[PDB]
Amino acid sequence: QANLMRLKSDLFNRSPMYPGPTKDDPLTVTLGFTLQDIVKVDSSTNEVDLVYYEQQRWKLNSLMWDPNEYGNITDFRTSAADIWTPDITAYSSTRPVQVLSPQIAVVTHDGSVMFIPAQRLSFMCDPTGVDSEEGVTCAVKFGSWVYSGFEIDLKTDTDQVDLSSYYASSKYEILSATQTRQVQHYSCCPEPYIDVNLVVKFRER
Amino acid sequence: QANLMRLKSDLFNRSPMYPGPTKDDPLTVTLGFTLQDIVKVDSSTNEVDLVYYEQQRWKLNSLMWDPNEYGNITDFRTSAADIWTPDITAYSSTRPVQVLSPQIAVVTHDGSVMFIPAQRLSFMCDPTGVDSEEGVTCAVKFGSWVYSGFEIDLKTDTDQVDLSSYYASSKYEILSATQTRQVQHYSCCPEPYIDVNLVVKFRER
Amino acid sequence: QANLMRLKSDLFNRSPMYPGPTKDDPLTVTLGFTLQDIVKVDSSTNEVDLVYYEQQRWKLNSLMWDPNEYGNITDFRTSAADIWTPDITAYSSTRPVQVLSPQIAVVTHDGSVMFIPAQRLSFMCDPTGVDSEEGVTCAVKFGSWVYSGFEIDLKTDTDQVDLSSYYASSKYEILSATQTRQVQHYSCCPEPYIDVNLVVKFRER
Amino acid sequence: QANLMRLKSDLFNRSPMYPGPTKDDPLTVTLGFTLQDIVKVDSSTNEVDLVYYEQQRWKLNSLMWDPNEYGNITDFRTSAADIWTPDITAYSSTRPVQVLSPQIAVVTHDGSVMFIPAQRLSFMCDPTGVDSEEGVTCAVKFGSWVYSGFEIDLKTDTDQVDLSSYYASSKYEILSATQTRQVQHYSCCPEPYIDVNLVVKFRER
Amino acid sequence: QANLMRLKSDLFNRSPMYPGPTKDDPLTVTLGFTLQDIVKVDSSTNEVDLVYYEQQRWKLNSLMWDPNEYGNITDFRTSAADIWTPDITAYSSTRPVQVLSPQIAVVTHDGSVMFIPAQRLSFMCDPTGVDSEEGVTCAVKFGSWVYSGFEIDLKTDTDQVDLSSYYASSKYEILSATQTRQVQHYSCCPEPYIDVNLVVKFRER
Amino acid sequence: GCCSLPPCALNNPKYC
Amino acid sequence: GCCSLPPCALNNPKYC
Amino acid sequence: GCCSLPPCALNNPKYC
Amino acid sequence: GCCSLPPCALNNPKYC
Amino acid sequence: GCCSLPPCALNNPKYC
Repeated sequence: QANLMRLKSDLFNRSPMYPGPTKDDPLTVTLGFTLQDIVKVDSSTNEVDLVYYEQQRWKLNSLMWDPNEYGNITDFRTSAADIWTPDITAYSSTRPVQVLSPQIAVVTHDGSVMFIPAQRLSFMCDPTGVDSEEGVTCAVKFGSWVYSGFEIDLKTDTDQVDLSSYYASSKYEILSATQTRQVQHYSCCPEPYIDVNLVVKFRER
Repeated sequence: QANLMRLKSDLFNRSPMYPGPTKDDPLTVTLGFTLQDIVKVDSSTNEVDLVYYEQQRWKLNSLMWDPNEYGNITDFRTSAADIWTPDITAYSSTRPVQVLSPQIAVVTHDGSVMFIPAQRLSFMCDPTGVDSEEGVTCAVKFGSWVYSGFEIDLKTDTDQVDLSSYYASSKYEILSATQTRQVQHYSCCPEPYIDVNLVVKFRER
Repeated sequence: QANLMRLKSDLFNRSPMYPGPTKDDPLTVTLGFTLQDIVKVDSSTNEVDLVYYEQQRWKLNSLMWDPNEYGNITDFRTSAADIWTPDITAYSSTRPVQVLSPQIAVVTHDGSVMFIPAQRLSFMCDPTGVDSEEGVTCAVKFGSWVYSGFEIDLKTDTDQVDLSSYYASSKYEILSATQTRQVQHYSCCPEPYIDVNLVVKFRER
Repeated sequence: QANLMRLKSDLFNRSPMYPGPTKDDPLTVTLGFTLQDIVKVDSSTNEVDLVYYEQQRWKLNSLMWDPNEYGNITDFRTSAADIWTPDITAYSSTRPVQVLSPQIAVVTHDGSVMFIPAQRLSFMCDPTGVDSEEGVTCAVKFGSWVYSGFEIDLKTDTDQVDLSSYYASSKYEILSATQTRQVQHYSCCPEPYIDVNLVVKFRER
Repeated sequence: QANLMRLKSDLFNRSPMYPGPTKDDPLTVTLGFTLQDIVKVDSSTNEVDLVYYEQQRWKLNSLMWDPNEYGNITDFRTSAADIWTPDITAYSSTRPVQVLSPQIAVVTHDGSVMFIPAQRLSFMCDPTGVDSEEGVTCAVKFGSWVYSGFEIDLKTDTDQVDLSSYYASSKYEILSATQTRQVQHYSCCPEPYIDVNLVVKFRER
Repeated sequence: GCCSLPPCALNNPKYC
Repeated sequence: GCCSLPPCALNNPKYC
Repeated sequence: GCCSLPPCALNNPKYC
Repeated sequence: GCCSLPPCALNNPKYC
Repeated sequence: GCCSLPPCALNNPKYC
C-alpha cells in the first residue's frame, strides 16, 4: 500500500541497477548454511545430493533510505530479481542447482540485504565408507564466480553448519557439519581469493 | 458485454502493483488440500511423491470494485501472473514442485481471490512399515517463506483433507489424512510463526 | 499477396485480447483424440504414458473477418500464443504434459479456430491384468480447470476414437478406445460439470 | 561492422516477418539428414534415440537484396529466431526433440536460406531382432505440421542419408539409411500430403 | 560507481549489437579447458559425461573506450547475455550441455572479452577397456557451427588441458588430457576449417 | 463432492 | 486416414 | 530457534 | 566431404 | 593453479 509502492519505485525505477563491486568499491558477503537433508548418495558416479538453505548478507549504499521520508518503513521484502545479488557458486557441482523456495529478499533502510534460498545441490563426493560406523567426509567449496578477494570479501558468523532442523528420519545421519572461510594466493598473482568450505561427515542410519 | 476488458484494465493498469502484506496491512490465507494420489514411495532416498490440489484463498482491498459500475460483473478469471499470490512453500520438499494444471485464479468484487493449482511434490518421508497392516505416517509443513504470522496469518476450514476423489486404484490406501494449523513461538521475538501441517497415514493396497 | 500481414496486424492489434468465456457468453469446445502409442506402463507406481494428438476446436466473434476486404483470404495459420486457447486439462495426470509438435492454429473468417497439439501424458492407471488376454481398462477425464458447463460446454466431433494411426508395433495392443462427454450435478449446486472421458482398454502385445 | 548492420536492419525491422506460405504463395523446402549416432534402444518401451544433423533449404523473395547497395555483401549469418523457419516435425516422436547446436541460419542475396540444426530424437521403434545378423528396420516420417503439399512442397537432393560422420565406435552398426519423399492423397480431400520417410536398418556391433 | 553505470549504458544502450565476424572483419577466439571430473560412463549406450570449465576469449573494436573519458576505468564484469559470444560447439554431444555456473564476462577497454562457465557435457564415447590397466580414450571436437577459419580463427594457448582441479576421489583416473587445434581443407573450397580436439585418456581408479 | 473438483470449488468459493 | 494426420485434419475442419 | 527458520531470520535480519 | 560439415555446408550454400 | 579457479582466470585472462 501507500508509501511502500513509492519507496520501491524510487529505489528501482530511477534506473539503473547496481553494477557490482570493484577494487575501489569492495563488498562483504556473509554466508551461512542450514543443512536439511542428505537426500541421495550415488556410489556408481561419485555424486551426493544435498538440501540446504543458503543465507546470504551484504549491504549497499545505493539501497539506503530515510524511514521518515517513507511513512516510517524500516524494511521490505521484494523479489531477488529486483536487486543485484552475489554470484556465490558451488565450485564442484555436477548438475544445475535446483531452487526449492521463493526467491525473495529483505532490504533494510541502512541498505543491508538478506536472502535465503533453499536449494538441492549435486556435487562431487565419493561415498565409499558411508555404510560403516566411521561414515564418510565430503567437501564442497563456495565462492564468487568472478570477483577476487579485493572485490568480494566472503565471510561467516560461525564455522558450525546449522543442523537444528536436519531431517530426523533421513537415510543418512550427521556426524559433523562445518563451514570454514579460506584465503589463498597464487604464485603468479598479487590478489587474494576466498572461499567457504562446507565439510560434512555422515553415515547410513 | 466485454466491460470485463475495461475492468481488467483499470484494475491492473492504473498505478498499483500490490507490494505484499505487512505488520500494518496484514493478510489471512485459507489453505485446504485435496489429495489425489500418493504416486511414488522411495526407500533408498527417503522421498514420497504426492499429487494434491492446493486450495488457496485471500482478500485484497486493492481488488474491490462496484459491480454496478461494471455491467453487473461480480467476478472474473485471470492468470495468476497478473496478480500478487502468497509465497506458501512446502518446508521439506526435495525437488521443485511441478505444476500439473493451468494457473488461473478467480477474483471476486469484494476483493477476494481463490486459486487451486494441481501439484506434484517430492518430500522427506521414511516409508518403513508401508508394507504392514498398520502402515506409515508422513507429514509436511506449508508456510510462508518470508512473512510472519503478523504479516500472513495462515488458517484452514477443516482438519480433514479432501479424499473424496483419491484415486481408487492407487498403489497406496489412505488410512488417515489431516491438515492442521500450528503456531510456533520464539523467545527473541513477539511475532508468531505459522504453518499448516499435512499428516498422511497410509499403506500398500 | 502481403494481404495477410495486414489482417494479422488488424486482428492482433485491437483492444480485444479475448478475456475467456462467461455465463452470459458461453463457449463450446470440441474435443477429439488420436491414439498414437501407449509408450509405458509402470506397475510399482500406477502410471501409464500415452502419445496422442488432441484436436481442439472453438469459435469467437472476435476473430471474424470479411475475405472481400482482405484479398479474399478465408483463413490463416498463426502461432497459438497469438490467441486465447481454452484451459482443457487432464484431471488425473501425474507429470507436466510434454508438447511434441509445433503449436500453430488455423483461424477462419467465421471466427472458428482449430488446434492439434501432439502430447505425451503420464496419468494414474492400475495396469493389473495387462499381461492377460482380457487386458486392463484405464480412463482419463479431460475438462476445463476453471469453467463450469455454463461457461465452457464440452463436446466431441467424431463418435469414434481415431485408431487408424496407432503405432502397429507398440508394446501394448489396443483392445478398445472410447471418448464420451459426461455431465454431473452435485447436491450443493445447480450448474453442470462436464468432462470428456477417454476410456482405453489394452493389453501386452 | 560497416554495411552489414544496415542490411539486417532494413530486412528485419522494415516490413513484418514472413507470415508463412499459402496456396498462391507455395514454398519448396529441401530436407536432408546426416545421421551421427543411434544412441539408445529401449525394449521395455519401444523407443529409439537418434542423433543427427538436419539440413533445411528454402527461398524467400522478401529476403532479397542487391549486393551493390550494401558494399557488395553476398550473404550473412543470423540467429534463426530473426526469420521464418519451416514447421517440419517428426510424426512419431515420443519426447520433445532436443537441440544440440546454435540456431543460426545463412541468408543469401538471392533470398535463399540454409539452416542445419543438430538434434536428439526419441521415436517409436520396435527394436526386436536388433541383436541378430539381420538387425531391425525402423522408420520415422518428417513433414509440416500445418501445411499441405499445396503450401509446402517437400524435397530431397538424394535418397541416401549422409553416413560419413556416423560415430565409428557406436553400439549400433548401420546397414542402411534412406530418406525418401512420399506423396499421398485421401479420398475425402483434393490436396496432396508430403513427407520424407527416414528408414534405418541397423544391428548391434 | 556512477561512471561504470553510464559506460555499460553507453555501449549496451546504443542502437545496435555486434553482428558477428565477416571475412573482412575476422576474429580470433582462444579456447582452454579445465577438467573437473568424468562423472558418468555408460556402456549400454556409448555416452560419457564430463564436468569442466571452458575458457573463451576474443576482441572487438566495437567494445573499445578511452579509460580517461570514463573515470580511469580499464575493464568491467557483465552478464554474458549482454554481449556477443562465439558459437563454439561440441560436434559430438548426445544431449544439450548443462550450465553449472553464472555466465559472466570481463570486458576490457582494448575491446577484449573473457568468459569461463562451468559445464556438463554428454558425448559419444565407447568406454570398452576402462576397467583395464591401459585404459580407454575418448575424443570430442569443438568448433564454430557457422563460421569458416577465415571468419573465426580458433586457437589455444597450450594443448595441455588444466588438471590442477580434477577431483581427487574421482571414480576415473586421467592418464592424459589434450586440447589441440586442427586445421583441415576441402578440394571444393580453399577456405580453412578449424576445430580444437579434446582428447582424454582414462581408466577405472 | 463439489469441492474436490477445482472448477466446482472455483465457482462455489464460499461453500468451498 | 486423413483426420489422423494433423495437417490434413487442419485443412479439412468440416470433414474432421 | 528463530534464525534456523528463514521467515523469522528475514523478519529479524540484523539479530540473525 | 565439405557438405558433411555444417559450417562448411553453410559457407557453400548453392554448392551443397 | 590460478587458471583452474574461474575468478582468478577472470582477473588474469591473457596469462591464463
